[PDB]
Amino acid sequence: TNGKNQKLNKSTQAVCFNLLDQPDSQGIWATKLTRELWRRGIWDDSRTVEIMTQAALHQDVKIVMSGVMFFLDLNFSAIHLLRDPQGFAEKLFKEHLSGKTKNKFDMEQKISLMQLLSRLIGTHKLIVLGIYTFFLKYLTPKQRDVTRIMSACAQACHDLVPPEVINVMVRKIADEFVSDGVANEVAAAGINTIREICSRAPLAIDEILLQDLVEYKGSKAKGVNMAAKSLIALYRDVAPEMLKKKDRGKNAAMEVQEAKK
Amino acid sequence: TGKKEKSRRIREGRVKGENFYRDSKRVKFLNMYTSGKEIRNKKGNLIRAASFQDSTIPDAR
Amino acid sequence: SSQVREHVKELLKYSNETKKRNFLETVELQVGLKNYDPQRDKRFSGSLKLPRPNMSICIFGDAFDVDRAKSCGVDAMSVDDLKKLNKNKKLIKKLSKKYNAFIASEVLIKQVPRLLGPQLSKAGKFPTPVSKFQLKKVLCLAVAVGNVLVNQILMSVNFFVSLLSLVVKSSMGPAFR
RNA sequence: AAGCUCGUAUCAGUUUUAUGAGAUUAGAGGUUCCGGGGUCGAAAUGACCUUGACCUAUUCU
RNA sequence: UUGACAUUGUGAAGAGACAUAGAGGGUGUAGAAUAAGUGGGAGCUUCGGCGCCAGUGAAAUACCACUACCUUUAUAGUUUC
RNA sequence: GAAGACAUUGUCAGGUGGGGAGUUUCACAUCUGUUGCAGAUGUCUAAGGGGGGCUCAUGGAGAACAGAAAUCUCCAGUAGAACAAAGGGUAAAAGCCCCCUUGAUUUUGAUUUUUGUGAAUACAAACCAUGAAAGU
Repeated sequence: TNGKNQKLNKSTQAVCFNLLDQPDSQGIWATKLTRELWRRGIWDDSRTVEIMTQAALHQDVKIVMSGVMFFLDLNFSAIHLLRDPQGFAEKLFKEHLSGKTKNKFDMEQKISLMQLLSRLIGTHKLIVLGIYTFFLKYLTPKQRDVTRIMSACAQACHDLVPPEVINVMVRKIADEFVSDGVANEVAAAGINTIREICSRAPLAIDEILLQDLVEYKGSKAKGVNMAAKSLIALYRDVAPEMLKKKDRGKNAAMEVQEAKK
Repeated sequence: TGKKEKSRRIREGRVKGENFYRDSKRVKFLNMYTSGKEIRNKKGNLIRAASFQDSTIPDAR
Repeated sequence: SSQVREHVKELLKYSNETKKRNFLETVELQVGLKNYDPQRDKRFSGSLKLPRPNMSICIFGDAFDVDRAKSCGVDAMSVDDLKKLNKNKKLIKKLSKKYNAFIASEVLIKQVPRLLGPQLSKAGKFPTPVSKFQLKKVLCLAVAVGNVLVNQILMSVNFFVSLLSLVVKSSMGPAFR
């Protein structure tokens, strides 16, 4: 209350560390407690975020989840007290999802791991390049709760990554969501999750498919029209030469006419 | 001052008869025992018919 | 103002009091002001600048660029002067840490993250195409402005307040507020 | 009700004349790589086993 | 019912704070070691102990500046209890 | 005897006080809660001008891989197409493509919708775009 009893906090963080070592489940009482104290603002310190990092890097599922939900809660200020976020994300993606393919986590937990990885990556300009092929298995409309997965796909995109590994993603989505015969919600979800990719990685889809997607402006369904207008207004301010003359809306065209001579 | 509905609503977080007792939902239930009644003017003629006595022939398609 | 001139004059005289440590003392400006909280993302970034960093740059390039910049007095590299380096993290980190900055051709800023990916992006010296003062987490911010030119100090100060005590310093000299 | 500009001819509960205005795949099989059971597997993205959902050919407009 | 003022005078001893002047500090792991952090860089040298070049580490140590926190030393006075 | 600068007493200021008084009775849709909700994010809230060229939807016949749908050629086709889902209007266009521009510009008054504006409407002077031009 008055002043932070460092002699006490530093002592009762050591027991959390020495609980998380015991690999059965006993770090539950460290994670559940450190989350409470962070929420009450009593343990705002660099020493504590390491505990939840180690929990996220643990083998027990209910401890890993406590760590992941701590670092989630859009993320919290604890990211700004990490020691190496890039190596953290690399170790997570290597241990849990891809490395051994132990298949311990269910889909509801895999999605929460994906959310954390993508939201760290987009925020801190990280580079892993395995993410973008791991998503492709799950990017199918016949898959369980894909609107969460594709909303994290965009969150791992940058201005500073090779756009080919995102081109393959966009061409998977385009092949499987805005193809022939697909439904209105499916096509609208595809276009909406592509334009919010291109808002971070603009040169990740080329003009030839950009035009194929702005085809769907006057689509009579009111989902695909609202979606295509967003892509058009996105590339009207960024790369309006990829768009055709029909779409450059009275100022992009005037800016191009003066700057083309 | 602490015993005021204003202060109660402030410290906690509309219908006639909401107190420390008897929230919204409860007042409506307890009004059922009374106001299945028939409204009239001063000379005497129906303004608002009683509940479940509207007396209008609908379009039954 | 010319209250900068009296400061810089006997800084240049301190130039000739403890003369030489057999190098050249660069000039620096340290910014101190209050009223902002960087733990919230109040971020700033601006690169509208022009020095003498004992220029040590490493350009990656092609045949068209390596024999362009063999002149110039510059360290240069092939693409497979980089391809045959990924096997050793501390090796690819030592070159990371060697040079003050990095540049590369317009072709190789698609391939450089596959090779020098984790490094060279958090370090804040990622290359830039050819043919900074980031408010990351702290209130403290120092920038190297020049060498042993009073104009440059004000030139940078107006830009910093443009973006938003002031101190000027040399390698071992004192502080002048 | 009290009046005041003046006493034209304009008016009219009327007429005349012209003229406009959804559910069905049983029958075949492929997948779920998040649902995995089965003899087996130090070890295995298997022989096959079913729950399935999936892509299908049907019917009305 | 609890607080302030007044009635309300004569004495004493203690604790806390304003306000200045100071003084020092940092173990998750690895690393010689207990790394706030940031920025300049490869000696002022009593020693050339050393700083650079050498690991290990997100971050590298001399030398000199910046501006964050933490803990303590003294009472011109200031007051409160 | 006790007690003592406290209690008390006086004035202010918070709290309690039905004991008592007076009185009333614009949008599809991933992201947090109540139940299948009101709320929070982000996401739509929209290219007009004047010149030229050309006809659309659909069907039939026909061509290696090529099939009901990939590209090509011919015939029919008053609109069955498109123009922000059974409706009016539009076919050398009011539609698609192409060329040039950005009159979606200022000043002076007039009319309808409407006393308040805005909206649309025509009207003249200038700067302008367009086409060879009429003219817009």
